Amino acid sequence: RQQQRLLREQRRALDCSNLNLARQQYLQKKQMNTASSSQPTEDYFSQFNTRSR
Amino acid sequence: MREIVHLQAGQCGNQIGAKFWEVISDEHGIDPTGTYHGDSDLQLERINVYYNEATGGKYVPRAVLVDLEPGTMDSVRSGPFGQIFRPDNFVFGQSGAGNNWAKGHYTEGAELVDSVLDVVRKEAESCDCLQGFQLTHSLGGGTGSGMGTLLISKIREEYPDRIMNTFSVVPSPKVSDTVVEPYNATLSVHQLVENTDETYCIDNEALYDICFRTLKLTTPTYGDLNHLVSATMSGVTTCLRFPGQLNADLRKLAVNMVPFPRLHFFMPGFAPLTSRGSQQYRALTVPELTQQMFDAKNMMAACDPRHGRYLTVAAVFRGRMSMKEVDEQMLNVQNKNSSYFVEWIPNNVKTAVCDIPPRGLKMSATFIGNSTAIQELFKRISEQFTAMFRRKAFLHWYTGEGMDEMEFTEAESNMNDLVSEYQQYQ
Repeated sequence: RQQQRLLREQRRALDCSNLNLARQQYLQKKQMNTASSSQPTEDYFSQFNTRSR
Repeated sequence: MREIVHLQAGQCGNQIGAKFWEVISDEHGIDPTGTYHGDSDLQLERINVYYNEATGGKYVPRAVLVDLEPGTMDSVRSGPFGQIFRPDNFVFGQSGAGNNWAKGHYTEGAELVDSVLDVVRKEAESCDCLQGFQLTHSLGGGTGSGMGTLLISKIREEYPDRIMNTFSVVPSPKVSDTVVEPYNATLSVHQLVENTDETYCIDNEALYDICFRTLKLTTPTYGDLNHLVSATMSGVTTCLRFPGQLNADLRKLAVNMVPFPRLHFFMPGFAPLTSRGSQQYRALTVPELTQQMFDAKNMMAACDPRHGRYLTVAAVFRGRMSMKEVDEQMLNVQNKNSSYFVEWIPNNVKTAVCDIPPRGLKMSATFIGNSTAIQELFKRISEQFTAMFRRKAFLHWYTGEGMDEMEFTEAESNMNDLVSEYQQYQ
């Protein structure tokens, strides 16, 4: 009976561990999603004004 | 250790070469006097591909500057970046070529080709493993097309196994500014076909067509066409200088592109071109580069690839991206339409990915397509060469330099075979 209680406790501890792992992975992908898609600054616009030929 | 020696000739050559070196220097953090003022460290890691070394942290480019008059060498030295070029690298005559092919090729250029060949042999013997050369010239001129095909014939007999790349500006007949332009262009394509490993065909009409339509510039100028050419001249060499997840140098892009040795005329295109007004309406992703990379209103040649069949296709990406979204869009464009893609090649598209994006953008791309629809550029030159030549229109300017009429005859039949070498795959 005590070994069955120990098995239940070990499963609960592992479940809390990957719960906290799930939270930090959610924050990791939430700052992953904002860093791919691109926007052009004024440095992309300023070169097409220069040059008069 | 994979150096590239840059050569350019003519007013068209030295006005693209002046703007190209403005783009590389910004991308490696070089000031207008030659001192490194960057912020990261990967800019300084492989600077020797394009730049030499001097005293006190001064990087002078490996570029050679050729003209037949001193009138366009002074607008190079009086620009913003004119003080970074080594003064010995300017090689210039005293009387011009006069929009004549033969003076560039026999009379005035033959006494000058042995002075440039001293300069390029000084710099090719200072590289540990020279990757190849480049040219940037004009076929509608006298020293770009006459002497520029005399260096190519003389370089390829001395360094024959390297890469000989060109960015030729072929003439356009809708916006044409020289009467004797069909004579220069016909006599040069006969010389490009056997002596270049690659050749990118650029038309000035198809560069005006982008600034009016895509970039919405109300005043396009030659200083703004030279930035479209220079942006795709550095997009093909971006994996020799920066690390990536799938590299591609110049030789790898020629293995997967030319199936037969005489079929090497490409058509460039640059992906994220955006106006000032329509800037905020676009979320630039991998799907929104491959819709503009492949569009027929984007090609830098005045020929439509909806009339032909893509033999092979390149794609060179920049920016930190995902290799699955890049790879599913190249498969997607092949499978929707199988009339425009040839059948004896089962996968036509070659992909490469770099990591360091250009200045001011966070993602970019480059298209290098090998189309059968480039034959409508040589046929349209050759209907105006033989409209003139049956009457012998302007021929006394050329035969009086020491030519023959057979040189016009042999360089007309040999270019009409390149039409009928492409004509058997469409």
